[PDB]
Parts: sequence; C-alpha cells; structure tokens
Amino acid sequence: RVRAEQQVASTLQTAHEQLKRERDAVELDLRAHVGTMSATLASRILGVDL
Amino acid sequence: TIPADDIQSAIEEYVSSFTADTSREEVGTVVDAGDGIAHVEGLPSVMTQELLEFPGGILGVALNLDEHSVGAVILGDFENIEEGQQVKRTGEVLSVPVGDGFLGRVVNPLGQPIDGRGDVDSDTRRALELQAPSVVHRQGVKEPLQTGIKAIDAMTPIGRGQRQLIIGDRKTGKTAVCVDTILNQRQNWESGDPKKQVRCVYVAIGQKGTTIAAVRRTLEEGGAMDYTTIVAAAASESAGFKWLAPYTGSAIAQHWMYEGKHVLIIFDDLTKQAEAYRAISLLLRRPPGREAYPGDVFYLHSRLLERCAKLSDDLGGGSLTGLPIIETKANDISAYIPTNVISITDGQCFLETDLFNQGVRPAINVGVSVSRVGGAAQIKAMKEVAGSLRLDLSQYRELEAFAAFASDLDAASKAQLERGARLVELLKQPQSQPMPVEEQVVSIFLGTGGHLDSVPVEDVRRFETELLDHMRASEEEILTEIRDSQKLTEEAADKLTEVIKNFKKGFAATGGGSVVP
Amino acid sequence: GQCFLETDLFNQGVRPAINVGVSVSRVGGAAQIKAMKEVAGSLRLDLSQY
Amino acid sequence: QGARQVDLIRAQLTRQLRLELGHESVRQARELVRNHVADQAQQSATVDRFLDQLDAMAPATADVDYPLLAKMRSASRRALTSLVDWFGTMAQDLDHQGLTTLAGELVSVARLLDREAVVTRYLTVPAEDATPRIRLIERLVSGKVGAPTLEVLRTAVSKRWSANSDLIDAIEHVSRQALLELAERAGQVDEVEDQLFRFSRILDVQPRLAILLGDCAVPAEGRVRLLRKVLERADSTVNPVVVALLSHTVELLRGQAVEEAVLFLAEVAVARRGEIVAQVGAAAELSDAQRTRLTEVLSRIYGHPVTVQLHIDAALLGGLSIAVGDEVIDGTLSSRLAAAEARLP
Amino acid sequence: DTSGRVVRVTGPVVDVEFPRGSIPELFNALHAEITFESLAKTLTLEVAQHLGDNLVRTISLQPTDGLVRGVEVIDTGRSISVPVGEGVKGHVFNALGDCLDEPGYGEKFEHWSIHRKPPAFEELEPRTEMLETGLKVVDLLTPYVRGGKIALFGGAGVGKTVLIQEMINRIARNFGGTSVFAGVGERTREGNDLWVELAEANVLKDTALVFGQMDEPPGTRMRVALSALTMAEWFRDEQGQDVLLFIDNIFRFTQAGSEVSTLLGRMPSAVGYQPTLADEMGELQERITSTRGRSITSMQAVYVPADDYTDPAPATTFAHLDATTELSRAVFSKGIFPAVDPLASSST
Amino acid sequence: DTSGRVVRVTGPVVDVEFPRGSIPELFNALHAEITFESLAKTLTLEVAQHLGDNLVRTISLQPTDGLVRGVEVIDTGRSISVPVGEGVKGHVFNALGDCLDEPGYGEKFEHWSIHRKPPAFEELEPRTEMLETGLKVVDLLTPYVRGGKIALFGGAGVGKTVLIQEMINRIARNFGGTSVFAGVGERTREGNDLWVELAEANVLKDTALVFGQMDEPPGTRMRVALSALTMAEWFRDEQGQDVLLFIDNIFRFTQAGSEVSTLLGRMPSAVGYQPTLADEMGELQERITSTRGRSITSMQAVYVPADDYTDPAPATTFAHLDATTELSRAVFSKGIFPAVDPLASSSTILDPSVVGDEHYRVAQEVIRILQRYKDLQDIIAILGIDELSEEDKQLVNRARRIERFLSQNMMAAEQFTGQPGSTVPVKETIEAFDRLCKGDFDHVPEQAFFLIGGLDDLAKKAESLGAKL
Ligand SMILES: Nc1ncnc2c1ncn2[C@@H]1O[C@H](COP(=O)(O)OP(=O)(O)OP(=O)(O)O)[C@@H](O)[C@H]1O
Ligand SMILES: Nc1ncnc2c1ncn2[C@@H]1O[C@H](COP(=O)(O)OP(=O)(O)O)[C@@H](O)[C@H]1O
Ligand SMILES: [Mg+2]
Ligand SMILES: [Mg+2]
Repeated sequence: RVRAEQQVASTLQTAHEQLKRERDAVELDLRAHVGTMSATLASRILGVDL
Repeated sequence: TIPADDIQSAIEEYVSSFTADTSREEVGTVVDAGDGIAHVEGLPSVMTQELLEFPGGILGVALNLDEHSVGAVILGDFENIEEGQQVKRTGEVLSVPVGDGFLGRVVNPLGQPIDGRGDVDSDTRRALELQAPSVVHRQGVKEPLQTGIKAIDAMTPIGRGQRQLIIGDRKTGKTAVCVDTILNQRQNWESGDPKKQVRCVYVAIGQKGTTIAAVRRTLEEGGAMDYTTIVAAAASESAGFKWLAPYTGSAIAQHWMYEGKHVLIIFDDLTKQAEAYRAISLLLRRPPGREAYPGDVFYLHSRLLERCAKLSDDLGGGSLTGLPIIETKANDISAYIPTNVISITDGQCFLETDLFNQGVRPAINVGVSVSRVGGAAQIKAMKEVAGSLRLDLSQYRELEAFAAFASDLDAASKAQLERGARLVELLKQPQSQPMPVEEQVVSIFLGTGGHLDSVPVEDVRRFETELLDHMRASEEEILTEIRDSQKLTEEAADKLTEVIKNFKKGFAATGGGSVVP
Repeated sequence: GQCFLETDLFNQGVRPAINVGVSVSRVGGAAQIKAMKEVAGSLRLDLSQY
Repeated sequence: QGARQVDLIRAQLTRQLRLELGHESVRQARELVRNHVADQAQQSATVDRFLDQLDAMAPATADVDYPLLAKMRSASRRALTSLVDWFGTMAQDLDHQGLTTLAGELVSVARLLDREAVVTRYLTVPAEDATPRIRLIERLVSGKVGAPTLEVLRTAVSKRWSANSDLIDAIEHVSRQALLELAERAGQVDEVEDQLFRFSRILDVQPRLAILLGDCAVPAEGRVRLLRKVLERADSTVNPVVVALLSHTVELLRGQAVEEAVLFLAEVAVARRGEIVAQVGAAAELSDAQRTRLTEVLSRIYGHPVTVQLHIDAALLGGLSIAVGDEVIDGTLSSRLAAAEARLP
Repeated sequence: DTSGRVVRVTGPVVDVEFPRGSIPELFNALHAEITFESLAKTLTLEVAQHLGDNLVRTISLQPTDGLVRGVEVIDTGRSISVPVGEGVKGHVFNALGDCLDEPGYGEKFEHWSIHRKPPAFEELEPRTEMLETGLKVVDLLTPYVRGGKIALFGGAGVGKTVLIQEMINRIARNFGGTSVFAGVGERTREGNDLWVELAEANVLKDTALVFGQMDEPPGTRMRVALSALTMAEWFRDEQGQDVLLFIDNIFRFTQAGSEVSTLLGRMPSAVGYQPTLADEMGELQERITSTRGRSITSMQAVYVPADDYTDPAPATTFAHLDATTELSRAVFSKGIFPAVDPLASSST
Repeated sequence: DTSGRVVRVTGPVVDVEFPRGSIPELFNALHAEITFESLAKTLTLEVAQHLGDNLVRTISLQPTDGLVRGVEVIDTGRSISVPVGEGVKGHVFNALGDCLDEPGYGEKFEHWSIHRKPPAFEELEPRTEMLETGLKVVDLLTPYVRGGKIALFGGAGVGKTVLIQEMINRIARNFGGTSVFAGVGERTREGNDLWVELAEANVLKDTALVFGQMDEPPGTRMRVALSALTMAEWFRDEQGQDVLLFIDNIFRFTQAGSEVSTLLGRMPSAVGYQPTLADEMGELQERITSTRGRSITSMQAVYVPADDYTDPAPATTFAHLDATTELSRAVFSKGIFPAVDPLASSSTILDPSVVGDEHYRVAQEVIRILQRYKDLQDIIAILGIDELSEEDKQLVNRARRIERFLSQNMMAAEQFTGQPGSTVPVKETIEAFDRLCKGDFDHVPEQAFFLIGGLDDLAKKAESLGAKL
C-alpha cells in the first residue's frame, strides 16, 4: 500500500510540475487570438458584420 | 500535455454563437433584505416556489406571496443583496439536472458540482416537487435490500421500496450503518445486472465539510463511488440549501427509479433540514407551533419520504429505498420531529449510547427496533435461520437479571441464558465490514442451530470470523448455492454441520480449552 | 466562583450550609495567606471525595 | 487514484485559464465597443436596429395604471371610482378661478383633515346613513367655502372607505383632477407633462434638497416656502398650474418621498388623458423619426396609446431600454456586454 | 363576474378576494387553477375564515406550488362533497371523492356534503346495546357496543389487518351491512397493501376505501374522516344498513387539525394541540351513532403520544370510546388468533 | 452630503436613514459620534438589515449611552477590518483591531475584512493525526487531532478555562508555529491572567490575543471571534505555518447573537434562540478549519447552559468537531479533575487503524467497565454493594480505581491544590490502564489513584498509604 501511495504522491507532484509547464506556455500562446473572435461577438452583439 | 487551442477555440465557439436577443422581461425591486430573506415589490406573474434571479447570479425562491411584496429565500451570497436592486423572473420552479453522469460526483442542492472535476453531463432536468407515485402505481415490497449488517438484515429487514428510519442520540453509529449499507452494494454493482444493481444517493445536510470529505473517502476506499452520488449542503451553506438538499437528492434517483432501476437514498440528519426550514419559516414570519416549527414540517418530511416507492411492473418495476437519519436528544423519541418521522416511515432502528458503550456495536436496540415489512423483505435462508432469533433474545433479556444465579435456574432457563449471550455476541460487527447474505445466513446458522454452545462467549466473534474464512477458502459451494438458490436445503445444512464440526476440532479457544461437543 | 448554600445541609446542622461539592473559588491560593494555603491545601477535594 | 487526481487538477486550472481568457477577451470586446461607441451616426444606426427588433415582437394586453386606485383595497376602489367620475360631472360647470379656488379650498380642507385625525375617524366610520356625517362636515365648514366643494365633500364622506387617510387623499386626488382639468381648458396639457417630468429629473438626482422638502415635522408651508424660492428662481417653468400642483403635494406630503411623489403626479397627469407612460434610457438623444417609431410600435405592443420619457446616459453605451408598468425591454449594449460576461463557460 | 382572485399565497394558506356580493360561505370549496405544465392541476381551496374587506382565508387541499396571484377562483356553492350510494363499494377514493383506481368514476353519483350535523336529540337511542359479533373473546370479555366506538391497539405483525377483514366479513354477513375504511394519514405502501389484500380476500366488494395519505397537506388529512363518515352516513340513513367504519389512526386526524390550526395563525392550547381539539373530536365522533334502528359502529386505531394516556389527544379521544381491543404479540406467538389480549382489553 | 441620520436607538440596535442611492451594503461599518463630554466616543455600527424606505438597521459595537437622534452617520464603505501579519504576534487587540497594551500600534499594517467565505469543498481533507497532550483521560479516551477541531464542552464552572490553559501550556509552549487566542465574552480578570501568564512563559511573542469580554455590548461579542479568526486565517493562507487557534467560550458568540435577535425583529425559535442559530454557527465554524497543506489546530471551550447537553447551542456545536471532551458536574462533585465524563466524550481518531489496536482495545475496555459501574450505581446505593455478584463486586472495585486514575494533577491547577502537575506519555497510559482493567492493582486502596501521574507515582503514593502494586 505505501509503495503504491508514495509512487502516486510524487507521480502527481512532478506531474503538477509538467501541468504548470504546459500551463504558462499556453497562457501566452493563447493571446494571438484575443483579436479574432472578439471581433466575432463584437458584431454578433451589434447586428452588423463589422 | 494540455489541450491548448482546444481551450481557446472552445470559448470562441461559445462567444461567436452568443445570441441573446432583447426579450421583454417582468422585473421587480428589492425593498428590504435581512438574515437571508429578501422582499421584492413587483413581479405580478411570479408563482409560488419560483426561482428568481438577483443581480450577480444570486438565486432566490419565491415562498411568500401577498399584495405588497414577494418574500424570497436567498440561495447563497446573501450579503450582496441591497434595497433597490432589480430582480428578474425565471418562469421556472426549482428543478435539477438528472442523469447517469451524477455517479461519483459531489453536487450542490442545485446540481452544480462542488468537487471540481468539471461539469456534469446531464440527461434531462427534473422538477423538485413532482408528485409521488399513485396508490395504484405501486407494488408490494418483496425484494430485500441487504445492508450487510446482521442485526438489521436479520431482525429488522429492509425491502426495496421501504422507508427505514435510523434514529439515535449522537455518536451512536447511524452514519456508519448507512455507509455500510452503501458499501454492501459493491458486489451487486459488480454483477452488471440492472435488476440487481443498486445506485446510491447520499444526502449530507448541515454537516461539516471535512465530515463529508471523510464519508466520501470511506466510500472511495470501498470502491463504492462508481454508483454513489453525494448531494452536499454543508453547514456553511444557506438555510435554503439545507432545506432543498434532500429534494435535490430525491429528484435525482427518481429519474433512475422511473427508468426501471433500483436506488437507495440516505437523508443524513433530516433534523437539520427541519431546523433549516424552521429558520426559513420564522424569518418569513409564518405562525410557529410546537417547538417553533412552522406547522407544515410534517408535510415537509412526509412529502419527501413518500417518494420512496416500489413501482408496479407497468411503470418499469424500479424502486427507491429511503434511509432517513434522525438525531435525538437524550433518547427523547417523543420529541416533535422524531415523532413525525417515526409516524411516516415503515420501520425504525433505534441506536443507543448505553448499548454502544457496553460493546454492542452496531448499537441497535433489537427490543424496540421494528420493520413493518418484515419477512417479505428476506430470502428463504435468512427467513428460516433468523425466525428463531427474536424470541431467543427476548428470553435472554428477561433472564439476564438471573445471570448471577444460574445455579438456581431450571435447565431450559440456563440454556436460554447461555444461548442469548452467544447470540448477542453474534450480532456484533466491526465497522466498514459488511457481509453478504450467505455469510450472514451461515453465521446466524451457527447461532441458532446450537453450534456455539461449546465456544466461550468471549470467543464467538473470532470463532465465527475464522469459520467464515475457512468456508470462503475451502467450502465455497455452500455459500455459492445459498447465494444462487436463496434457500438452505437440508443437504447443504448437513454439509455445513460437518464443516462446523471439523473446524471445531481444529479451533483453539483463548483459555486453551476445547470447543468440541 | 460561588458558595452554594442548601436547605438540606442547613437542616442537617451544617452551618454555613455551603455545599462543598459544587462550591468553588476561581482565584484559589492567591486569595489566601501562605499559612492557610499550605494548611488548607486540598481541603475541598478531600471533602468532596469524602 | 493518482491517475484520477492529477487529471482532476489538469481539468481544474485548464478551466481556470479557459474562463480567464474568456473574460479578458470579452472586456477587450468592450474596449472595441467603445471605439465603435464614439461617433453618433452608429449610435442611432443601432437604435434603429433595436427599434426594428421591437417592430417584430408585439403584442401584450397590459393594464392602465389608475395610480391611487392600484394602492386601494376593496370598497375604497368603488368609492374613489364613482367619486372621481362624479367630479368629472362637476368640473363641467365651472370656470378658471372657479376650480383654482376649488384647489385653494380643498387643499386646506385636506390640511385640516390630516392634522386633526380625530374627527377624520368620525367622518370615516362606514355606518350607513351619512346624514349625521354630512351634517358634521357642513356644520364644520359651510361658511368656510364655496358650494361645490362642500357639495362633493358630502359626496366624499358619503361613500364608505377602507382606511382613514384614504379619504384625505381621495379629496387630494380630486384636487389634482380639478387643476389638471383647468390646464386642459387652457390647452396646456402637453407642456404641463413635460414640465412635470423634466422637474422630476430636476429633483430626484438632487436628493439633498429633495430630502429637505421631506421634513414633515417642519410646518408645511415652510417647504413650499423654499420651493417657490427655487422654482421662480427663473420662471421658464413657464406654467403656473405646475406650481399649484406640486405646491399642493408639498402641502400634503405626509412623509412620502418627493422624488417619487412628483413623478406619481406626472403619471396621474398622463393617466387622466388615458395613456400609459413609458420611461426610456439611451446614450444620446433621438430623432423625432426615432420618437415616431418608438411611440408608434410600443403603442402597437401595449395595445394602448403611449407617451415617452428620456433619461440620456452615455454609460449605457448605445441601444435603448424601456420600462413600462413594471416590465422591461433592455437592448442597451451595456446590458448585453454584462450578459456576455455573465454567461461565460 | 362573480368570481374571486388570489391575493396571498403563504404555503397551503391562500387568501382570495371576491366581489362585494359574492363572498362564499364558510367551508365552501373553491377551485383555482395551476397552469404551469409541470405542476398543472386544479387546487381545491376550503374557505376557513372571513377576513373582512371581501377577503377570505382558505386552506388548500393540494400543494400550492406554481400558484400565481390574481388567477381566477371559481366558487362551487357548497362544501367538499363526496359521492354517495352503493356504487362507492369496491373502489378507493380520496378526501375529495375522486376515485383513485378508476379516475372519473362517481362523477355522476349523488354527492353529499361532508359537513353534517349529528342526529337530533329526539332521534338518539337512550338504551345502549351490545353488538354480537360472533367471536368468543369479543362477545365474552370485551362486548362491543352497537353504534359505539372501539379503540384498536394492535401493533405490527399481530394480525390487525386480519381482524379488520374479519369484522368486514362479519358485518357483511351476520348483519347484512357494509364497511367504510378511512385511512387518515395512510401510508401509500400500506394503502396499496390493504387494497390488494381486500381484493384477494374478496371483501373489497363489501368495503369503500377513503384514503387521505401522508404526502398531502393537512387539509385532506383532516377532512378524510368526514368523507368516509359521510359515505357511512348515507349507507345508514338512506340505504338503511348497519355500517362499520374503520378510522385508522384517529390521532392523525387530531394532528392534522393541530397543523391546520397552526397554519391559520391560531394561538396554541395546552401541550400544543388546537384550542378547539375537544370540539373537533366531538363533531367527528358524535355522528358515529345509532339512529332509527340502524347503526354506525366504529373501530378506531389510536396512537398514544409518549405512551401518555393523559395527553390531550388520547384523553380527548377516549371520552368517546366505548370498548378497547389490544392485540398482543405474546398471544400471536402462541398461535391464538385473533390475538386479543384478554386481560388488557376492556369494555364499558 | 451622502451621510446618514440616526432615527431610532433602542439599546444596542440603531436605525439610520441615508439619502436615496447611498444605502450602505450589508455588514458595512458606519461611524457615529457621542459628544457628551464624559461619554464622548465614536460608535461603530455594523449594518445588519435593510429595512426599506432607505432605513438601515445596525448593531453598535460600543454602548450607545449618550447617542442622539438625528446625528450624522458616516459610511466607511467597507466592513470591519482588523490588522493582519507577523506584527500582531505579541499584542492584545479589541474586536475592532485596536491594540490595547499599545494604542495606535498596527494602524499601518495590512487590514483584512472580518467577513470571509469558508474554504471551498475541494480544499478540504480529513485530518487523522494524533496530537499527544500528556493527560491520561484525553490521550486515552478522546485523542486530540493535530490540525483538527477540538472542544471542551462544559457547564458553568467545571474545568473549561483551567483545561484550556493546561492545553496552552502543553501544546503551545513547545509549538513550532503561531498561536491565536480569542477570548469571546469571558471574564476580564481571566484575560489579564492569561496575558501575564503568556508574558512570563515567553509564549506571548508567538501569540496574538484578541479580547471582547462580558462587559461589552452584544456586537463586540458577536464579532470578536471573527476578528481573531481573520488573524488566524491570514496566518494560515498567506504565511502558511501551523496555526493554533484557541477560543474561550465560542458559546458567547451564539448568546450575543440571541441577545439582539428580537431587537432586529426576528421571531424566536425553540429555546429563545435566534431562528438563524445553526446557520450563523456554520458560517463561523466552517472558517475555523484546515485546508489541504495548511493546518489550523482549533480548540474551543463550549459553555453548556445549565448543564443541559440537549440545549440547542451545544447540540448544534457538536456537529462541527473531531474531538469533544465533555466535562460533567457529576464528576466535578466527586473531586475528579479534569472532570471529564468518559462515557460522553468522543473522538473520530479513536479508531483501530489510527491509534493502533492496543490503544483501542484498552479504551473500549475502560469504557465498558465504567458503563457497567454506572449501571450498577443505583442498585449499590439502595440495596448495598453486598447484593451484587462477585463478578460485579470485582468490576465495581476496578471501576472505582479506574475513575480515580483518570484524574490527574494538571500544571494549570497548581493554584487550586499547591501540588505541581505531571505528564504521562501515551504508551505509559495504555500500559497502566491495561493493567488496571486486567486487575493488577485490586489490592492498592481507592486513593493513591487520586490526582497522580503515571505508574511510578502510583507506586509512591501506594507506599505512602501502606501497599505494594
Ligand atoms: N460497528 C461499529 N463498531 C465499532 N465502532 C463503530 C461502529 N459504528 C460506529 N462506530 C464508531 O462510532 C463513532 C460514531 O460513529 P458515527 O459517526 O457513525 O455516529 P453518528 O450517528 O454519525 O454520530 P454524529 O452524527 O453525531 O457524528 C465513530 O467514530 C465510529 O468509529
Ligand atoms: N484540575 C483541577 N484541579 C483543581 N481545581 C480545579 C481543576 N479544574 C477546575 N478546578 C476548579 O474549578 C473552578 C472553575 O474552573 P473553570 O475551568 O475556570 O470553570 P469554567 O469551565 O466555567 O471556566 C476553578 O476555580 C478551579 O478552582
Ligand atoms: Mg453522522
Ligand atoms: Mg471559562
């Protein structure tokens, strides 16, 4: 039991590390689109394609 | 890795398709607010028990309706209510999502996941106040719901479709009884048979958050979270949440019951729901009665507990079993809410602290406990080996005054005394260790067939334990055909008796003596 | 603290009728001279046990 | 178990950054909404859009607000109805200073009836034969007044009432009725309404002096004493009827809020003509083509002739919002932005 | 025109406003409509108080979830009326007279108002008389009264439903009579159980079931006893037939009265019951009597709160009871049926 | 301006009127002035309810003696805030964050609102680690949880304050974190005593004391627990190191809530308590908790009104705790200290898997023996001990010796007995009570078990009374 649980403990520990590594790379690589779709709703709320 | 542009394009999906045209709405205005209640002027078309939307995503329930205002119960974040805010109408009475995606989750009394594992994929919605099955929509309670507890399953059997009250002072083992009843359905779930699977709903009303966390941990370590939902209204939630939690838990599990499935539902501390409703009704200035309860609190509990039914075959044959829990004070079952729920339910299990301290655990008082369904909620084997048990214990309890004068008693009286001591030591059971019905049949066979008169009373438990161990390893055929045929025919009894004699000549007591006749 | 007087102890001849099992002082030996604090040290517990 | 756990945390903050991008993108959309909100052309070129969407959604059978009658319980509704239309009969027979002095008479009739509630009770007791009570009121104030007033005062305490001050505000209702009938004789009924509504706007968002006209413990004249001071501060409140109306309510406020009292009177004014009033918020003032379409369609929807009021506020950021009775149609871009924000996954 | 409209809804208590000349009588049955299709139904309100200003306070007999202020309320012009006649035998009804097993049955029968007066004083029987049932223990040690009241203290698993079936058979064969079973605060499970048991024993054709169940607001749990009593009164007065009325847990009738009293804002009496406890129990039990050679005998299950026979509810109920039948479990384990405890039963 | 005006002053509840559109939010802190020269002060009123028509019902945190109708009320625009940080350690504070031993200290610190939400359900995790104190009865029958919630339930004057000082001495003196003490509606003499005691024991430099006593109006006694809890929550969430949180008489919170309830216009519930008893108690208690990775060992004294454990306030507090030590006046009357009722006291970690099977078996046997003794006591009182079995006479002797051996000389009781206190490890306690339940001390008299430590002191006091062991 303790072998298993310690394994999963540090498993999710440096898993968590990889979680953050993915996270803040995506946190920036998801900004180039702040334009595109904002445009969409900006017209979808206004009723003219602009 | 993480699905990055999956994220960003999911939300672009959401917005591009953002369409919310200008509909005409009927609004009101908050005129006062205090202690979790808000009065709203306007809203001529709001109906009773309707959901209202305050600014900031706050929700309320229109309870009081009169010519001036609408008294509504704020369903959380009450400190953001101000006089002068605008209240929008929903047009819908309280409903919750229902579906199979609720298995293994912990949700609000609104269908919102509070465990943080994402949203719950919902089949349908279901209103909280849908009527109970008609008097002709039902069927006699005939199948057993095994709790895995010898005292309950032998003395006060529970059927599928029955309302069994678990009532006790405090720290008597009610939550443990219900958690073991839940854990015992693990093997029925593994069978993959929809006529034997039992889905469980555990409603937690007014409990500390870490207590609900511990209950969920116990249900996970037993593998019981594949078929269990938890509707949690923690002690920090509003009074409206604690009042609505069992109705949310009963709206879920009625979808299942009407889909032809068998469900068990545990209302942990209906007393706290009664007190939350009393708080609500006193803040709305409704007339108080005995113990300041509103006057429809009996209705509050009976409307909830009559939705636990056994449906007829033309409605699918599903069932919903209820296990409402009531916490008494100083064993006062003559209080108001205890009296109501004892009146409502189909049987009671009285847990006591004096029995709990004497080592009788589960501390079920088998003298006053009762099940009005009875032998109809038992298999043949258990109905046979445990029909002897009730008056055995009656005789023992009326003889135990002569425990110090067994020399002066008749032969049959001393026999009853020893048999009763053995049987009392038989019904004891550890925590979180439920037994299948075949092992309970074998243990009560040990008790009532007389195969324990040779074992010291301080050795029964271990003896029984080891014997079952032996039978699980060596003679599995007896347990197997008990499980399959639901009856202990005479040949199985012969083989069982011989197994018991062999194990006896192999068994060693703690005083060093023998256990052979 | 409290000096709980009883009518039963009064009628029995115990006067003052102080019930020593429930009477108590929350200051204790600080409210006594050293002589009396050493002499009457455990008098109340002794009388309750008696 | 661990395999489940670290996936849960994955799901957790992936949801976090999901909603975070959503929100910052929507307020970036708000930033864009602003550079589109700059010019007037597109502001009205979206109010036209809103008014079209209104062109598409009729009808509903809304009710007309009888302002004080909605406050009534039964058996006061009856009394007030037939008394006010009895005054509809009476008002035919008079002339200009006739009913202005009917005001002067009846308003202090109400003053006295309010300050001495003791005999108000006795002339309120709904026993059957009014004759002792008509004798009471006329024996009191016959030599005080002209004939029509004690006439309809007999008519007033003749009918039974559900409350006590209900009758004093019945007689003030008929006071207003009289003055507005005079303004009608003068052909000034649109200007009185626009004066009253603009003065509403003038007063309520200036509450420090609005509350000042609220200390009922001060002798009553004191308040209007100040009121005239500010009103003819300049008299482009070009009408005197407005002065008399708000003077008489300042006379009998009885703890009510001026901020809502004066608009209550604007609404009884507009209801006397039989038309519902609608209150509209916008970002900039509108054409009379926009006003035509507005009045036109909303009248089509509510199935009754209507008038409109405006409360311009840039903060609503284009579009329109209408409030009628107690229901609402909001099409302002601000509320739509708030909705888009509030419904993020 | 002459119809009212809802003004206040606070739980099961609905205030309705009517035109001036159209204020309904006390105890009249009004009909409001809930049109929300999830909970669409027809609320039957029962006028309870006249509040003045044309307002009346009524107790709804159905749950008021989904009721809107201002909806039209139609006045029926009479109190709650139940269908009477011999055609009510073999069927199950609720407190309002709606057939539960066959909905729509009885709409064409004669209807009787559930609020009736007991027999006039000149019409009462002055001499008490014994009801010879044919059972040895009952006829000898606990002689039942003809037109009297019998408490029944049978618990679970002591053959109480078997004794009910037995009395049904005996009154239907030894007296050519009938039976009406009032389930006051009846569990739906046990109601269905009793229905199928009477259908199997073929004594349903001799019985009329009236169930006011536990999941209903206190109004119907309060009025179901009067519904069953009105059916029995038709059988006795108009048909000329001895009746046997089973009121299971009269205490739930008392409790429903207490709850309705608390809902209506009345000040609680001693212990907590309604100030009009004795008057309610009297107006109910005074109608179960002997009249002009015919009879209504009642067997009533009684619950004793905290086993206190000085409690106001059993102390008020026992003022009207004439005999007592206690079903013992010790006698049931001996195979002695009926399991009537002979020393613990009693009769006056 | 946009300031308010006092309209009604009925005790500690004050109504204020604000201009339309300037109504303060709920739980805001308003300032009013009392100008009477001998009672001049600044009232802080907490907004309790919105009454309508711009009225606002508030609760004053200071006595309103000298307040005039119509005086100006200033809206501060935020709730009551208290100082937070490593700078509150070593000082005494009001319920309003005013330092008492150094007025003006903490004015520049970061200030935190005293109204917060409990941690979300996803951060909660059960705590099942034993906190070893050194008391025999506590370590045996109600083992305390480290990072969990502990209480001392008791009637009026049984042992609660003495036992909580004992636990300050045992747990906190050699503790590797920060302690916070909230004296909620308690005696001022005891507060000064604790201040001086922590100052001489060098524990004060690690403690932040917050005092709202019984002489304060009900608002102070409603909010002092929240102030100290906010300081503890800062220590848990931002600094993150092993908080201890003592609360003397959390019952005063509920009592103060019930003192103003009807003045706020609420119908009373069963025993005269506010209708919102359980929900207010849950809003406060759910913040006193440990999250995943962040620990708060909480310990609360809970007054039980009139020794009635069925009173709604203790009955509601029971559901919020991991270990409850319940003191009794029947045990106080016998001279047994600490006056713990062993048959009612409880713990969630008294489990075969947590404390081990020997600990559990010994505890269960002690409890069984004591329950049988309680069952026999009335027969013994009437018919005499000679009418029992020999089985039962043996059990009664063992049970009396066990009941006496559970008592102990505590360090915080040297003022009531003059005898210094003792510490007993948990293994010594388990071994000792195993020997007691087996019968190894049936020859030593009833005394010599009374107010001693482990087994060697038992031997010493037995030889002082002429016996072996
Ligand atoms: N069958 C059993 N055998 C041994 N111990 C048990 C058993 N059942 C329960 N217990 C113990 O009793 C204690 C109280 O149990 P439980 O929490 O189930 O009671 P409860 O009714 O929930 O009390 P409360 O609701 O007041 O907390 C638990 O710590 C548990 O360890
Ligand atoms: N262990 C003990 N030894 C001796 N006396 C004690 C002990 N515990 C409590 N007392 C006595 O009980 C009195 C009140 O105890 P305390 O805990 O202050 O009461 P409360 O629980 O009401 O705060 C104290 O004055 C003290 O004299
Ligand atoms: Mg529990
Ligand atoms: Mg104390």
